[PDB]
Amino acid sequence: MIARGKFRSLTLINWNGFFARTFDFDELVTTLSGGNGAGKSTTMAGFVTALIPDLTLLNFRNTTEAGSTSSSRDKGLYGKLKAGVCYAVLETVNSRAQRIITGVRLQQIAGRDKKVDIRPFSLQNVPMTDSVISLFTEQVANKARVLSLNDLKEKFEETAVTFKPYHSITDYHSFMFDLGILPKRLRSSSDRNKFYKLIEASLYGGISSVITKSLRDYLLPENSGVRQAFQDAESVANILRKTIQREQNRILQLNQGLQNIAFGQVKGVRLVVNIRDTHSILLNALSDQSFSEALAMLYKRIGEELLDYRNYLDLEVETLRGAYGWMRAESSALSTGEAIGTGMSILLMVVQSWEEESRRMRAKDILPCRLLFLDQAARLDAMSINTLFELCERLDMQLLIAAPENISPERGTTYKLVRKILANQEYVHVVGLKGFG
Amino acid sequence: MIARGKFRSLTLINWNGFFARTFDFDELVTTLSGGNGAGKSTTMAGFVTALIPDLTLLNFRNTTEAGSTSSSRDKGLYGKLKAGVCYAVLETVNSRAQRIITGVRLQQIAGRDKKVDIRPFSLQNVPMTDSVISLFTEQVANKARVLSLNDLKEKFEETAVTFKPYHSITDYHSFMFDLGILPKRLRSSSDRNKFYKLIEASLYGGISSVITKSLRDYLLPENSGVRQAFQDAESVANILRKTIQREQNRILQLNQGLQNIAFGQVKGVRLVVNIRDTHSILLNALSDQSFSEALAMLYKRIGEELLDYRNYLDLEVETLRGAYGWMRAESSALSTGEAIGTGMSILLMVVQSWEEESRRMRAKDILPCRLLFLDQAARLDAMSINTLFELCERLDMQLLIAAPENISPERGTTYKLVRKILANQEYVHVVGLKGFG
Amino acid sequence: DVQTQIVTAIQAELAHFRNTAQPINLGAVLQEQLARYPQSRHFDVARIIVDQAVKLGMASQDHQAVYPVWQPIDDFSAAVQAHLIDQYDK
Amino acid sequence: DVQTQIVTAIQAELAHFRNTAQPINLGAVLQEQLARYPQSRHFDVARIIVDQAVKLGMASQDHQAVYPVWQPIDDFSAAVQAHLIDQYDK
Ligand SMILES: Nc1ncnc2c1ncn2[C@@H]1O[C@H](COP(=O)(O)OP(=O)(O)OP(O)(O)=S)[C@@H](O)[C@H]1O
Ligand SMILES: Nc1ncnc2c1ncn2[C@@H]1O[C@H](COP(=O)(O)OP(=O)(O)OP(O)(O)=S)[C@@H](O)[C@H]1O
Ligand SMILES: [Mg+2]
Ligand SMILES: [Mg+2]
Repeated sequence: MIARGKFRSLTLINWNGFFARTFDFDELVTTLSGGNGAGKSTTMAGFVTALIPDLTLLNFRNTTEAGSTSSSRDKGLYGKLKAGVCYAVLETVNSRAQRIITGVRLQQIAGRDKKVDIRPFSLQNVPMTDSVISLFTEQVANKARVLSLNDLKEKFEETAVTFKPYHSITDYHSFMFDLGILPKRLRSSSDRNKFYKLIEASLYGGISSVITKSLRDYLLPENSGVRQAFQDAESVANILRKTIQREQNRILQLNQGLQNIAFGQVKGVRLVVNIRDTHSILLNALSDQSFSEALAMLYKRIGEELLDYRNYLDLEVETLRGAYGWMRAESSALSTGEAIGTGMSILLMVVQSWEEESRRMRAKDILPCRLLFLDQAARLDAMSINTLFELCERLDMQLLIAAPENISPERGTTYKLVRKILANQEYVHVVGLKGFG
Repeated sequence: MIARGKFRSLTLINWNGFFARTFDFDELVTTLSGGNGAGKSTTMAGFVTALIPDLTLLNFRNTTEAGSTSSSRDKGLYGKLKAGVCYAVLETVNSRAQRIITGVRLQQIAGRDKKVDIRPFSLQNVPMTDSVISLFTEQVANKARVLSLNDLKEKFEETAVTFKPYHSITDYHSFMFDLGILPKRLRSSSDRNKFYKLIEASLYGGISSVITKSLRDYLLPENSGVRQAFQDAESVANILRKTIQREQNRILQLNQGLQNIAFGQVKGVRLVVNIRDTHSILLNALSDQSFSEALAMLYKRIGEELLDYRNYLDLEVETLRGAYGWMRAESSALSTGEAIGTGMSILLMVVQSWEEESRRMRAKDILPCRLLFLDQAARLDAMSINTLFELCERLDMQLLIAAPENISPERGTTYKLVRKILANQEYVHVVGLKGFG
Repeated sequence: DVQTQIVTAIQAELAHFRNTAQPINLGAVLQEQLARYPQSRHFDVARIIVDQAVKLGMASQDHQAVYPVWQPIDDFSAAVQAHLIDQYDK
Repeated sequence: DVQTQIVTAIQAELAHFRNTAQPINLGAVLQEQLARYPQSRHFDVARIIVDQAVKLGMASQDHQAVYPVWQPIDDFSAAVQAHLIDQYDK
């Protein structure tokens, strides 16, 4: 019984209203309570930021503005930071009980504009006792000091600890992928786009349109062999099908862990596998009727893109209301609660899908971490909130939910934020609780 | 002490999951409780629908998708309706205690597509005793029946009651404007756009970008005389200023009822009146240095659009955080709670602004109704929710808030919705409460 | 207050009507109930009796296009706009 | 349960420390408090004592870049990760 990787803590350093702060994530559900403006989102913010230090994607619109295509407006992180050196560190414990530490050094550039400077890094082999805060801060003249990257280097040069500041984000992820934290391999900005896009869709909650539009990009895996075992008549048509079915069978399983759902009037969510009517005929020709060039003609009659099976399929999400049975998931026709509980579900399939698609390129004693968000949870009714919890328990997943409310769940850890004022500065007073239940 | 006009009830007939239903609005705050998918929004939906039966604007995106520019996707009302004849009726009691009734007859067109048919109408002089439901429904063979418009006509032909089915929406509003319900005169689709746009911005909550962008369209009144008393040297420049100031003074007052605010870390919201730097010089020329043609040159040196003072001003909203004092309102930099509590505030100014700009074209014993929404109220913390309530009490305003929560306020009327299933159809079981406190 | 004790205690009083044939007249029921507790938690108690009553079935004449009338209680301003819970559902 | 009685009763016990110079050690305080009530509403009670304690001031060493350690209570799994509430604010 392999132990799965979990996220253990989030520490923001010098973050606005948070000088040095650690948030211990529960083994299952962690809730941030507090009032409007408390700082619960800038927490979930920093988290993301470290998880994906890409200033090209990182964009925190206000929730009141979700489906916004706005690409000009302010990205919104610069302001959650304080002047000077700032940190965002994540602490993960491997399937091999390996305490790994991956963060970013956030620094607002020379107070001219509102642009931020980021630099990914990693710490390795830190003792399970030493606090994550202690690593990034000193004590100079009885005053606390945030040391910089070059100062960390020194500090850990003649040590077992291994500080590796990455030059390319590409390597930062390539790292988290090996020590088994990420479920996927973010080899490119095309791969990053999707990763973030998904995260974005769980923070804000609901049915992602970008994901729906191109569902067979977040689901259908690229079988590294249908091309290889090819380049090296109907044989193709058969293998294409003996592949489409194999996948269908695969999805057909995910679809099972979402039949007894409960969000609003939605009692279930499927992934319907439809075959494009066009390629539907092509597959008929190669059966009952230079090669890439061949298909090229057949397609026309009625290139290597017809060798990629995912280009034949056509996914489509569906919801189960006690009325018209299985209808295609549609925002316009769903309440906010079901809207959230539907997308959150799609999301689960994408994660399960990615993670399994990676068992190859990964060790065999490593199962990535899995954590999803839920900002403005009050939107869900207790009945719906239970379906999320029980679903996450089953898929063995970590949750971090923001309750604009001051009544959290009793399952898991609860952090209470209260933004106060001292020395005329923003100072968030945090207090966690856990164990009750 | 003039009594102000209030909305007394909303009745949906044949609406999905609501065959015949009346919602009594409180004199101040009315809360719809229920779980995800309960039907609280389709209620607020129908309301809007009747308030503005324009299928060109009416568009109910899911809240999870707010800042969406999507103009193609499904408008979302068709599905809240049932087959056949449907109604949406509003009951208002005048400043002259006149019970007026304005609604719309919603009817999904010949089940081919997803298009809806609407027809505005009004009933007048109905006795304060007769139920609003009874007017639109019969009893045929011990079975209830929804009569149609032509059937209502008959029914009220040889009666004092006055049923007037409007052909042009333009007249429908022209009516509500006279009997004093609307705060403005919706003479054109340009006027409608804005009205709806505002309503849209309170249902979804937060800072409207469309409104902000062109704030001096929802605030600066068109003084019907600066042109008239003109067409009939520095005299202009003086009157322009003796007008800009007059308005500034006007706004300067609204700005006062929002200094002791409390939304998140926002303690106040102003309307800052800035003068465009360009026209700023032009006003200097006409002072210390065929007519429309004249200014035309002056502008160039450094048409009748320079006679409209609102074209000189340049509004800009500001929020007061205990940190940088007065900063320009910006989503990116505000939490969701303050985001909502800020826009809601701007909104109040627009309403006050419109209503007063209409005292002329209106009687002198008529003060329009004033009601604002708040969907997904749980977003606000109790502290913030109090600032809304106390603000509305002061401006003497009606509120209708949707609580995805099952804990409403104790101030006002509370309607509890519970969507059940009978004869395999959607049936919402409503139960109101009030008086406790 | 929202004690699980009371809630169960309440389902007992309400389920009573479920037993017989006596539908639920939240107006009469609330009127009697709230008289047992001080205005301390009238709103809270009322709310419970309203959600509980709603579980044990629905109202017939609700689907008759017949408007329900606000039935006051107390020697004050309390009202309940609800039909009679006819048809119970097991 | 969330009785206004208790809450006031609580502010009394906590305000006690506000009086003297004795900062608030939510761990010690919770440990003693929760022992008075049955696990009936430990979570509810705890929460109150946490929000109340937070009103009466803040923690000094909180701004020292010193990580707070989860201090368990009960002969079970209860923990409180909070510093000592040093500096009170009138
Ligand atoms: N880019 C920014 N620049 C300056 N201040 C910011 C910025 N982003 C957020 N804030 C401030 O931080 C506070 C909001 O913190 P958040 O973490 O969004 O709070 P919140 O607790 O999530 O509040 P909700 O969502 O309204 S319940 C506000 O009071 C803002 O003044
Ligand atoms: N255009 C539509 N077509 C079909 N069903 C719809 C449509 N719009 C809404 N619904 C249904 O009505 C229910 C939602 O009703 P709403 O009035 O949005 O509920 P709600 O109580 O506001 O729920 P929240 O916002 O999630 S708390 C859902 O369960 C949908 O199945
Ligand atoms: Mg809704
Ligand atoms: Mg926020």
